[PDB]
Amino acid sequence: GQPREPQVYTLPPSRDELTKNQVSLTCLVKGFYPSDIAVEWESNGQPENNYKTTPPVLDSDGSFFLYSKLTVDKSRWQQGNVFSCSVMHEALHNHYTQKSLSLSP
Amino acid sequence: KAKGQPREPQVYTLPPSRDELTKNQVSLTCLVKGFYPSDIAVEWESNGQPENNYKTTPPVLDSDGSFFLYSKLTVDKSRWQQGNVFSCSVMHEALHNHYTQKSLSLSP
Repeated sequence: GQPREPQVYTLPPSRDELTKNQVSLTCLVKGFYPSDIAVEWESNGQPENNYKTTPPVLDSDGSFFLYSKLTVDKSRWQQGNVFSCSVMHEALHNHYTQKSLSLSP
Repeated sequence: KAKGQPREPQVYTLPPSRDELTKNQVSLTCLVKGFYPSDIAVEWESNGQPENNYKTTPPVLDSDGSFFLYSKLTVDKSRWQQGNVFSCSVMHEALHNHYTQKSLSLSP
């Protein structure tokens, strides 16, 4: 079992969820091995409060994946705040990698 | 905010991240959240027939006492780019007919 680096992808809220007062921001972390991993969410250099992460799940190729869900007030999403998903894993070159997510360009 | 009562799942489909379009296969995501109790089944289908390459996470207890999970369907990028419609089906006791289905496809 060779170590494999996680691939990190951020997903904005579904348009159907945009009708609610709170929305979900998703971080997909896939293709990693071994399963030991840490995931955090932040915004404006401060960690977020309301997020949960699934346990790692074995994928069809023998690597693992997981999802982390951050819940925020829709107003914070629409005001263009940038949210970031940070991942720590032994296979990453610097043991750390981050991806951002925002409504703004 | 009383916990412990049956709650209907909310089912949301999410397309691949733009960054994943650099790969030969992409991930189609189904977020199922706000449900209670935790017993639930999820399946993906297209062209009516079931899909092969998908995996679902176990349910996770959320901050409000309900559960959520994600299901990931992996498809060749070309199938996604051609506009094929994929559907996430969910079975749970709190849903009308104990079932709901939500589609996902590339907007033209």
